[PDB]
Amino acid sequence: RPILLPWR
Amino acid sequence: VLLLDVTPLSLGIETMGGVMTTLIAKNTTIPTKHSQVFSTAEDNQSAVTIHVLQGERKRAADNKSLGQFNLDGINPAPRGMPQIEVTFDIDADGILHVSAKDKNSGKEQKITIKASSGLNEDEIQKMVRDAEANAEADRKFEELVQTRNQGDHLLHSTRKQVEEAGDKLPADDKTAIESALTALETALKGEDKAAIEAKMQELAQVSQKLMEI
Repeated sequence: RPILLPWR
Repeated sequence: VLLLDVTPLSLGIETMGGVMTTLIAKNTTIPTKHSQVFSTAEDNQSAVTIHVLQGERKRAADNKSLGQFNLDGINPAPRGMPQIEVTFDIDADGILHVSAKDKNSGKEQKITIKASSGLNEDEIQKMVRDAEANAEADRKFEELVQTRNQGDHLLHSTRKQVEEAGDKLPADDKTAIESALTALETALKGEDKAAIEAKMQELAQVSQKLMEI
């Protein structure tokens, strides 16, 4: 369910 | 009341695959505050980037960048496990405060964005017009990214299962799985959603013995 964050 | 202050464009962050995820919708009255819990894109991720955006486009790159910060020290864990609370708070003066806190470590980072930042009146109108003119294309991009994110997760989860099975997986099966993984990896770089889903289906067709393990 939670949206995901990338590592830049 | 006949007038009041709004934030004129949606405010949000860039999320996995280069999409903008909204936290505050366009024309929301100010002051306003919204929080949402996010997680990590891949296994063992110890840092996240909070890239603050203003605009109505589905591609993060098409929106106005307001700033960015990193949140580090996340304990390396499976994807989807960390709970990263992202908060957007706009005060009555239009000043935007963006914070991200990792619930497990208690680690937090924040940025202040001045009320004068972002797009002007003409740029706001053009943003709204361009979003409307590209509505079908932006929806198609959003659907592609969602299929790409699932495909990417299938690539990692399958590769993890292959190493875990090792000798238990027969040669004929491992060979076919590896061949299907390469075909999926290639399709993911393209922009045809059906082509990616078809490679995901072909991988499932050769993974039956890997699933029993």
